[PDB]
Amino acid sequence: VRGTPVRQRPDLGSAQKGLQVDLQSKLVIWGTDVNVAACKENFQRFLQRFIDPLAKEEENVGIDITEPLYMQRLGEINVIGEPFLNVNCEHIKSFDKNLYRQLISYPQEVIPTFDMAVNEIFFDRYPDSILEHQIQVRPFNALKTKNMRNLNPEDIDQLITISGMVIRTSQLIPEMQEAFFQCQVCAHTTRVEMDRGRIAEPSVCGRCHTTHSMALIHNRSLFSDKQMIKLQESPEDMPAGQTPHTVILFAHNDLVDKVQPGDRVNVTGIYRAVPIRVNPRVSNVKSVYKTHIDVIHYRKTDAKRLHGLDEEAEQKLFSEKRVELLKELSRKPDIYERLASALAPSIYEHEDIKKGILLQLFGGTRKDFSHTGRGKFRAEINILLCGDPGTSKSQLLQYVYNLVPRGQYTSGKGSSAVGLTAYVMKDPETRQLVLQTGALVLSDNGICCIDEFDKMNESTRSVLHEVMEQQTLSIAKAGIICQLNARTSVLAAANPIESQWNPKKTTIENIQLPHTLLSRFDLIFLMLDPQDEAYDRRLAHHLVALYYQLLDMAVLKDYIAYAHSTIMPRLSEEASQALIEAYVDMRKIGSSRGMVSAYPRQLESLIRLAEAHAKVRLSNKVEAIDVEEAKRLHREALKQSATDPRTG
Amino acid sequence: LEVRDEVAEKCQKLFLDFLEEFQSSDGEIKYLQLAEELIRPERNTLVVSFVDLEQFNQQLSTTIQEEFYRVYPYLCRALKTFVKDRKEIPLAKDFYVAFQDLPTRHKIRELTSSRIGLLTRISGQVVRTHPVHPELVSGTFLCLDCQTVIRDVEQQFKYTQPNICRNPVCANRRRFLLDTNKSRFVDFQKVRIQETQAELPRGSIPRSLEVILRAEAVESAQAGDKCDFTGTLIVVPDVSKLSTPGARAETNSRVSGVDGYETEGIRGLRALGVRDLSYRLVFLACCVAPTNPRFGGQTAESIKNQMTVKEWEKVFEMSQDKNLYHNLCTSLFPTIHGNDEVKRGVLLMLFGGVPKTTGEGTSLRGDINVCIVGDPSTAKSQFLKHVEEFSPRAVYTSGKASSAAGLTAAVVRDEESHEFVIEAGALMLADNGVCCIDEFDKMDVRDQVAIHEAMEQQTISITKAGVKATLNARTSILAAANPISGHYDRSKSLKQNINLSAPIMSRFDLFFILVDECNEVTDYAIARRIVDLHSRIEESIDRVYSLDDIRRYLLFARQFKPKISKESEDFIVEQYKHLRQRDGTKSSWRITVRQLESMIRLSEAMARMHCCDEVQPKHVKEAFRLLNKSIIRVETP
Amino acid sequence: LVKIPGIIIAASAVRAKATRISIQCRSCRNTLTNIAMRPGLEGYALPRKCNTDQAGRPKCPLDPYFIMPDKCKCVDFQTLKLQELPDAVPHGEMPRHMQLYCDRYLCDKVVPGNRVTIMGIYSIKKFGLTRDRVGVGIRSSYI
Amino acid sequence: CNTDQAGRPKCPLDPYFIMPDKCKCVDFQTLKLQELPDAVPHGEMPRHM
Amino acid sequence: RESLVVNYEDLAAREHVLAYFLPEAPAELLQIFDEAALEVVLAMYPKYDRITNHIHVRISHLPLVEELRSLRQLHLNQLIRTSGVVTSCTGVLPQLSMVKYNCNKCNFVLGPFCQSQNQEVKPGSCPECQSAGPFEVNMEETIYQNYQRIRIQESPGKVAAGRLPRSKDAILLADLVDSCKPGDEIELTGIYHNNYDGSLNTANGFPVFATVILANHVAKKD
Ligand SMILES: Nc1ncnc2c1ncn2[C@@H]1O[C@H](COP(=O)(O)OP(=O)(O)O)[C@@H](O)[C@H]1O
Ligand SMILES: [Mg+2]
Ligand SMILES: [Zn+2]
Ligand SMILES: [Zn+2]
Ligand SMILES: [Zn+2]
Ligand SMILES: [Zn+2]
Repeated sequence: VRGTPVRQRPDLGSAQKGLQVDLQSKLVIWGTDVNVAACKENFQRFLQRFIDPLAKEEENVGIDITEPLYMQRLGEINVIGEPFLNVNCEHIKSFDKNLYRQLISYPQEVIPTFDMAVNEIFFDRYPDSILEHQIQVRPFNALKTKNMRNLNPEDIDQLITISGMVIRTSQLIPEMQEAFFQCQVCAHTTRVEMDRGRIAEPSVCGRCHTTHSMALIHNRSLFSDKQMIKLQESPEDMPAGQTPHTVILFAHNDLVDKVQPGDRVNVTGIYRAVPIRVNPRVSNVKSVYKTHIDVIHYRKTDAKRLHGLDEEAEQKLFSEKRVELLKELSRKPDIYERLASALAPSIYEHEDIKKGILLQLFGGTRKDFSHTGRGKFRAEINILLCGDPGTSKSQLLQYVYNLVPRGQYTSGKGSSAVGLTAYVMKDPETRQLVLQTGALVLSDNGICCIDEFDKMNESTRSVLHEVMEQQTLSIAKAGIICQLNARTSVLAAANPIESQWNPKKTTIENIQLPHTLLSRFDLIFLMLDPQDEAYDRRLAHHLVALYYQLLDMAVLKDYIAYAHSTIMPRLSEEASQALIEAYVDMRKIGSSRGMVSAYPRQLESLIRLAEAHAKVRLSNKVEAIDVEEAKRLHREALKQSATDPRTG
Repeated sequence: LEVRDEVAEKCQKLFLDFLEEFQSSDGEIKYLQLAEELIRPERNTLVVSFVDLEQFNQQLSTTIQEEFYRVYPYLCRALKTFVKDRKEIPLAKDFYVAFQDLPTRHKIRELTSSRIGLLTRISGQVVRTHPVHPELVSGTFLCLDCQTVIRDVEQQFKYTQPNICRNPVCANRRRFLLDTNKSRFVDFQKVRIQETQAELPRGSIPRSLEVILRAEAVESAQAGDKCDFTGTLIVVPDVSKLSTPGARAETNSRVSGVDGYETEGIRGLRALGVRDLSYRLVFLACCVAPTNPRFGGQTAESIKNQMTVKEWEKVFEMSQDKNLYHNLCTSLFPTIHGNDEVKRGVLLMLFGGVPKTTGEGTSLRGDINVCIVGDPSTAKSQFLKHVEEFSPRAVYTSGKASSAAGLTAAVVRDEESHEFVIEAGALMLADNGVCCIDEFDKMDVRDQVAIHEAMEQQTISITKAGVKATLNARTSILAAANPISGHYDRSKSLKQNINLSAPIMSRFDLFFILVDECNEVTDYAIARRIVDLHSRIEESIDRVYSLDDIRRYLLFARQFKPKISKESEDFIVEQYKHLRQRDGTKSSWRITVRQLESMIRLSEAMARMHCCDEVQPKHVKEAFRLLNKSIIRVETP
Repeated sequence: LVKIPGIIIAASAVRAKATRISIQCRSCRNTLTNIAMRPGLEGYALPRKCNTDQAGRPKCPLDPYFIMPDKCKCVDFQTLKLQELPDAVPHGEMPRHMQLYCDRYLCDKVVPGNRVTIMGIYSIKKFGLTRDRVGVGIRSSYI
Repeated sequence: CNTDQAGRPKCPLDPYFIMPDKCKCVDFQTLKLQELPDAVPHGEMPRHM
Repeated sequence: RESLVVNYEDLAAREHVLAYFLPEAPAELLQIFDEAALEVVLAMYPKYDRITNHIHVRISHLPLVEELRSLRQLHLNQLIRTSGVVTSCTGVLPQLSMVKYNCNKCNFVLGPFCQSQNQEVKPGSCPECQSAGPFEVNMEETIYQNYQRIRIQESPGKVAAGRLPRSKDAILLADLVDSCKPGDEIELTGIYHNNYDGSLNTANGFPVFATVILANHVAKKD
């Protein structure tokens, strides 16, 4: 301690008596076996003497491996000024299992001892540092709870980690922390801090000794911030018949607004059971308690997904060695082919489709057109797949859904317009009418995979026009009218008329989609079936070897994140001329009868694909090779070559 | 001894010194000159520049910013003394201090609890504005147990009775009677604002909060406007229906109930005075200004005065500039190739005609409506977005994303009184402006009927949830329509091509057809324009007039109401005869007297664009040419 | 007494309105049979004190009386909603309304839709002189 | 009445009667004490407690 | 007709001091004018007392005409002139004017209590049995007065470019009921009034006051 204020931690809940009991007739806390002194000493020992043996430089960026990890963390804290120390419960478990167990089972008691230990170490060292408040230790990566509904009541008020998807986040709730009372006779002022969730009012003035003259001034008090996170749990242990689970989380004073709807997170927090009043106006409480999680730590990192927007935005994400490795990979000649083959390793020989998916993941170049007065430009890449229910179109959509962060899924008629855009529901914890988002908005800066796009009624299909054209969503209903942002990438999958591609019909009628809807797509892949014995034999061997069973996903994630962070391709003169020529030629070829015609929307599609290829190469400059690849992909997809003026 | 708030009193003294000593460049007492106007009734606020305050005394400005809530009453008292020692304002009159030009601006997402009680400025979009009710600021109560008068008890954004009767031997804490004739009130309005489009994070609804406008700021924010509110984030207690117990306030006196009166249950809670502490963040805006003012400073003369010298000189130059028509077209749509007729029509829509009411009361429509129907990917949505972005009071909506209530209006009941607030719809927010309906054909008849009534009688009648009203909606319509089957057919009529109801179509002043002719020259030109736009983003746009200048010119010209001279009448009738003779091949739609009315409105719009006081044969000729070009022939094999 | 023309647009079910009640004290069980209820829309405030305390020195409580249901002389009563005649409503106007209280043999005498003439007492509800409704001294009128 | 009412009509205003059987009573005596005759001033009536 | 219309213009021309006093203290000056006009009309026609025993003095041609959007707490308890279009108009309800009560403990008839527009008259004890018993209105002996509640909003023609019309409630008493109809364009001279019962003293509510206009004069323009 250096005189810096010790900030109250609402995430730990209202304090307790902290009663101490001697176990002999050593000095544990009542109901626990923590022994604050021993716990603090052991945590200081862990913090000053922990080395991760099998750590990796890739895993730990900006950290000297040999030097104590959390001491380096304290150095970073001193450099920056944010008094939050993120500690790994797995590291705690490895160092001392008993300390890990005590932390897990008694968080509200153990954690403040960790705060004391960390502050002692951090002010014994760096004795001149300035911080707005003492350091707060945030544990995380507890032993994952597979299914949150396997939690028994004997697991209440203890630390757990869950994985979920953020469905909704409420407005900020001002939580009082220090009531400011003032006498209405002599104006003497006093302050009362939250004792155990209750503020014992003065009841008598300490200046004029008048009884019940002290009025609580609301706006001269000290307040905290609270937020309610409605998170749909994403359990990995799903027993027969169990349905999706929605859980309530509460974030306090710094984790507020740190997660937006659509974000997949690992939340570490205290499992809290609370009473429910039978009525809002009575103090009777039902004998059955409803549970919710008090959040301690958000974790946006997952090993089987790409990097989120926040992770990409953060600068110190890659080491210099990793950056150089990524640059080398981009410097390789066939990086495009390598990444495409990396995509979906279990699906055989869809090279063009996987290239389209890769360009979709990389996106285009985000551009600002505010000055032009032109309206936002969609930098996302929309892809349609077409083929009977015998091809891997649905498998590709599922793979993209399981891969990308902010991935939403829809299928057939299981969706509606309001359920894809927004609606109004009475929040069943505040009894207030709150607005809720649809799948498209939940996948705002991600991908919406829409299977069975053909069997999708016009009422819900017509919403996608606005999303795929302007990236906005102007909901104008009774209560409030507002223009939400859905900058989503559409990955649609549609079946041919009569659920098979009959070679007696032309492509447009076989597809059976409006010209406007098809033009809104910048890629269309007709997953036709070639009656090739070679293809059939290769696929059969592939599947049998799959039954009796590379470019690593980690470096794939790193490449995509680096490209999004830094590479911002721009148009060169040769690329501009190539694009103009390509658009003219595309119009000429597509001016036939049954072919999918071409429009300025197709020109913009070529522009986006060229920018995506430039990103794939880390070029930062769109040029002739990029334009040529865009043209070749846009042709091979939709198979302009195999077609003819006599379409069919 | 009535403990003194020394910090606040020091702030009051310093602020009074600032008022009575600060001077402008001229060297006179600017705030003395301003307070000279405070003597008049219905005028009780003084506007003070935070820039001026910071210049005069940085420490005072920082103190005010960091302790605004606690010191604000003292600043008001300082201003009251400043006004009194000069003039003879009524003794009971109150004065308020509005602050403006605060250097820093925060985001509604950043309005955390740490911002409570300290000065801040935010930008928001007004959703709806409640009426102007008197509010209780300090009431004098009567005790019903001993008839003791407890005087000047403040109200903390809630009806607060005296915590205890003054009489020492009387512990009355319940039975008080407010004395209205002795209490003081202030003007009060609650306005719901929401987060602007730019500030939205990913996948989030625009956060909404209500701001409280006190005296002299009480009818300055209107629904749909972008406004900067400067004031103080506050917390107002609320009885929230939280099922779970939370924070509670109770007395520290260690009383306990005797047998038969055990202080338990509801009796125990009422004895201990347990009351839940639930709060909601509210904004107490001391001033409101437009986020992007049109003028640096509602008839033509008033607009002229509101304009600055430089702004008026620019407007006069543009008015005197021949070729202003083409200049404005290019500036409005620099990034759209071709479609000169469409650009001209949209410009004439933005300008509008002169609405009139006959002696019998018939309201002759004065604003023109334009519908663009064309092949896919022909810049219809782009025209709509251009107009929405440029024009003020320019609402945008899709064909099927809106309901009738969200497209015309809705009714809610004032949560603070018996009256009814009207949640304006898109056609109301676009009042005296433009409404851009994209995918116009794809709209249900249940909404097309509302749009038709709007375009018909320039009004929206609402009879819902206990209130009847007749809102005015003088909004032009810009529609985008897809032909049946998607592609326009040149061998059919416009009615056969589009599926808009005949009453809807009949009153569209202009109908522009954008047929996607697969022509090499146009393909190359459009490709060049698009690739140039995507290569040279910030450059490549050279609009001879900036959008702000065009907006100011529109606001000035709209105040002009062109006449129609006898020569103009003769030319008009001759042109109508010529158009009828054209009607007599087959046009995509016939020519009726509605075409004559549209032509008259277009001529008025041209005269207004040139700011002429008389409609001229040149304007009439331009309108007739535009209409004739719009009406295309039906080519058949 | 007023005679008015109208049309019945509704007719509530026929329910039982007490004309006499017998109230029994909880302590001494003594009764106050045959208390004459007023006719129409009006309530009765029960006695607060058992007047028959002379039968014994120890006293009965405050507000001791419970109404005995089986000792009540009830009658049929009905509520109807009269609406002004459509040919009587002026051109641009709303149809005025009135509430009708019907008694023993006026119950079910008319049904919704009948154009009727009602002769009755113009009376206001008398039920104890106790957001909207900003008026004061206004009570629900009825015939 | 303390009893946790079960929704019935509440007990009367003054419902409580002493149960003389269920009481613990003790002896209690009242005495008169007088100022000692010597302690009384010469011309003064004795005080009593 | 029980009503007498007096031009404020002539009132100021002849006696200007009362003209100045009128807007500041409308209730008291109107009451005094009521009594004076009653005495004058009685002197002119002594036999008229048997007709309503009460005369209402309406004021016309108020110089300053406010607007519904421009009514602020500064105007409270003052005679303001406004114009508007009636949007709603409830039926002519009967209101208590000189209320008599029945003590439902001895059946004595508690005498006539004048009913004010701002407070529900409630008696204390019964003068005979000195009981605070329930009491109940004696409709047979009570004398009533017509009460109509209208809502007048800003004329859409007068509403500004960007703005929604604002509405104020008004009360018509015993001579003005059904003097206006929904849709009528009316000038209303009346007391912007606040102190009857309108105060959001409930939880989740700013201490704002509802307001009404005690219509003293109505003039349709058509
Ligand atoms: N004539 C043109 N000039 C400039 N841009 C055009 C033109 N035609 C098409 N475009 C471009 O092609 C896209 C299609 O325009 P859009 O408004 O979607 O047409 P539609 O209304 O038919 O959907 C837009 O991004 C636009 O910038
Ligand atoms: Mg479009
Ligand atoms: Zn005091
Ligand atoms: Zn008292
Ligand atoms: Zn009894
Ligand atoms: Zn009596």
